[PDB]
Amino acid sequence: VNGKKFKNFLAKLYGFGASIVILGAMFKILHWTGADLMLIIGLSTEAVIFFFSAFEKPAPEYDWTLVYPEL
Amino acid sequence: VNGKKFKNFLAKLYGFGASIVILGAMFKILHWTGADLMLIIGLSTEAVIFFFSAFEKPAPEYDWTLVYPEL
Amino acid sequence: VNGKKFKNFLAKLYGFGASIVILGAMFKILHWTGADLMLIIGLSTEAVIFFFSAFEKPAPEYDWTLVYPEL
Amino acid sequence: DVNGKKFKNFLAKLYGFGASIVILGAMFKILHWTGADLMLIIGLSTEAVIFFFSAFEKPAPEYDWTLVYPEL
Amino acid sequence: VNGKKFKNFLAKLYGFGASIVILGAMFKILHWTGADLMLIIGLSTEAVIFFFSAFEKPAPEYDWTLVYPEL
Amino acid sequence: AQGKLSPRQRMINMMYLVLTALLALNISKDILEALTKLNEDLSSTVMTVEKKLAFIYQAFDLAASENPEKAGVWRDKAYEVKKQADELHNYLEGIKNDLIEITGGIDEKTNRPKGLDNREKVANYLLVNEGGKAREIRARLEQFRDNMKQYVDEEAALINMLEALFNTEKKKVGDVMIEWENATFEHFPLAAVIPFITGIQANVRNAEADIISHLQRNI
Amino acid sequence: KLSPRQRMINMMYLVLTALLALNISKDILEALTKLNEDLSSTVMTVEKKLAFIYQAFDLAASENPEKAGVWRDKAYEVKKQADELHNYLEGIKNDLIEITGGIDEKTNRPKGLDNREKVANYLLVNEGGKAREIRARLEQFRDNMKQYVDEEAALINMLEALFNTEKKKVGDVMIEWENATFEHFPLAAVIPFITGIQANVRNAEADIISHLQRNI
Repeated sequence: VNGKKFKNFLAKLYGFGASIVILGAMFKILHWTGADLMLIIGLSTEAVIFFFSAFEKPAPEYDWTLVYPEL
Repeated sequence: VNGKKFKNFLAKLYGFGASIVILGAMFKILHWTGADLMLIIGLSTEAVIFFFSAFEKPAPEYDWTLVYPEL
Repeated sequence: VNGKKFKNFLAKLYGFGASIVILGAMFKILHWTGADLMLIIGLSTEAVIFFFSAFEKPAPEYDWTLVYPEL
Repeated sequence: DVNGKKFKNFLAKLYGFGASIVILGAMFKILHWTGADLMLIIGLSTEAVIFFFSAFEKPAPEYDWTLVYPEL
Repeated sequence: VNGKKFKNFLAKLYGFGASIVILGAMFKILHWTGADLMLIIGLSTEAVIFFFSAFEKPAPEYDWTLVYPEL
Repeated sequence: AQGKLSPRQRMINMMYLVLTALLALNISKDILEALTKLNEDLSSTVMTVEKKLAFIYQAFDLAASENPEKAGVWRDKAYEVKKQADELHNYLEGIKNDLIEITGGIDEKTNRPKGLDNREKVANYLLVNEGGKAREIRARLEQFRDNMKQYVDEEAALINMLEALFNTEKKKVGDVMIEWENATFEHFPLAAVIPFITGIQANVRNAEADIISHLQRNI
Repeated sequence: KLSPRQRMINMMYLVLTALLALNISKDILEALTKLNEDLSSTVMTVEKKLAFIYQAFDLAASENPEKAGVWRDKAYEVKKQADELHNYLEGIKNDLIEITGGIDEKTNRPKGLDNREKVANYLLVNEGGKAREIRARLEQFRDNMKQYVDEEAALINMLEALFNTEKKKVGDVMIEWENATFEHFPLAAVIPFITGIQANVRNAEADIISHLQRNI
């Protein structure tokens, strides 16, 4: 489902996902031990977000001219 | 045509392709066997997606000062 | 000029530059024959896009409190 | 803890300072200056903390204007 | 002051500085004369611009339910 | 324009700009000079080893001259290993010359190759052309290592160093086991790939040197 | 709604992060270390091979010293000087590794490979810098080897080239030999330079003894 209980989880998952990519990018820059483990988890999360965003409903795209003429 | 049934489809194909790109980039970092195929398919798709995005009609960009003065 | 045919050209430039950047990344990550040339073309395209985005008019950023008390 | 006005007021300064260190850390890194990796640690770890706190931010209300404006 | 004209000028400066950054990176790859100076100028401009944004006021975040009930 | 950027979206755009600028990140100019000087040192020392080995081959020739019954077979074995070692060395030198030529050639002002920080046409010639030239290097190294073991009378030290110098197994590149071809040659500029091939040549020369030294004792 | 540029940025910053991770996945200092090990192995091979020429001199002059002993004495003097210089340079390498953190417990490599502060002060600052002593002993060795070659052949060009302590001009700017060899370098690059000097010493010893062998 893609209502509110999932979209709320899909919003937390994006915040945690982009943190792990950047931490993984920092560890890779510094050549620290677990650099590619964090890049795996961070990049996989961002690919999950991108996948599930294709099924989201398109934006309502409200029109205001028809109710506020010549805007 | 770049109306409704296309932009809605062209927005799903962006999410699916982007997911393949991120997974392909993860595989390239790890040097797995599927890295090259998913990057070719993923990135060539998105290259086509954004070529067709050059012809999208831009947002209406409403100006509310006409309706509401002193705004 | 910053009228209507600038925004149209700006949209074309954004979309085509996005595509050029995607192909440049695909050539770079796979070590293809024209990877260096594609990188140079992508960097030049991003430079032009950034230069032209400087002249883009920003959001109106309305203050609705002036109309509706504590909107 | 809470994410009202007392926190986002501090969070805004952390957005700008953390981005400045990343900008400079990349400039040091590209030019091979000695302080490159230390500024990248501070800037990127600050930015990682920023993203972590954006997970708990309450989403946009996403109003449905059709209720108050039929056919709009 | 962090009002209107300052924001517009600062966004124009951001665009021009980003263009200079990308041009400096391209010159650095190409081994041209002013690469290490263009990089410094552009990236220092970007860092200063982001430093100034640290004192910006946050978004108003209007609550439209307070004026249109059940929205 | 579009809607106002959220503070997180502005930071994403900042990262995009920074990571675009970091596409110009190479290794420092002084590390290029360090690698070039080290390559010159390797080449000179390997030439010294070759000049020393020529005398030992002449010693085999003279030893087989007087009594071609106790030294003929050993001279034949020494010249077989010599033929293989020079063939491998010439193959690796041809690869080095191809890499230098494909990235621009030699800077006649400096006599050092131009495109010394190329890293992209190098990673095309090696590993992406027809499967890449690095897998042919791999096959040649494995063939040399396996062939050399026949000339070693199950000597523990010689077998161990042959397996060590030509250890073509997966390497530990940051938490993962990369194939030998990619772990050795990928994401390196020409300034570092040429010293790697010269190091392979030095390994070949050292293995040939102490195999000849081993075969010389049997005389 | 997101603009087409913004969607591209959101999808591309992760790809640029991956490209950055690939850019820096290899430590170029570990490459210098491994190449230093290869150079050290080749120098060991060279000195093993020239250890046999000493046995050759011993056996040649142990049967008829009227013609070969005068050249053994002229040769073992080269051996002593070359070994002393090699031991000096090895001690300098050990000192550089020691003041930096020593040999790593697991990787069997110096702990600080990018510790160019202590390296720089040891080589160029402390007590005037150890590099001045390096060039002094290099010049002494070069002169002694010149006076141990009584032919004035192309070997003189070799000796002047390998041990060229003369000033080298970069951008029409004068810098000493000790500054054009050890300045702004990490420990991972200085050790290969000292090992290259050791290789030069071994090569000079080898091709001076070779010439000094075909006169017996």
